[PDB]
Amino acid sequence: GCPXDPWC
Repeated sequence: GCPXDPWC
């Protein structure tokens, strides 16, 4: 889920 993850 995003945003939150390292890719967000």
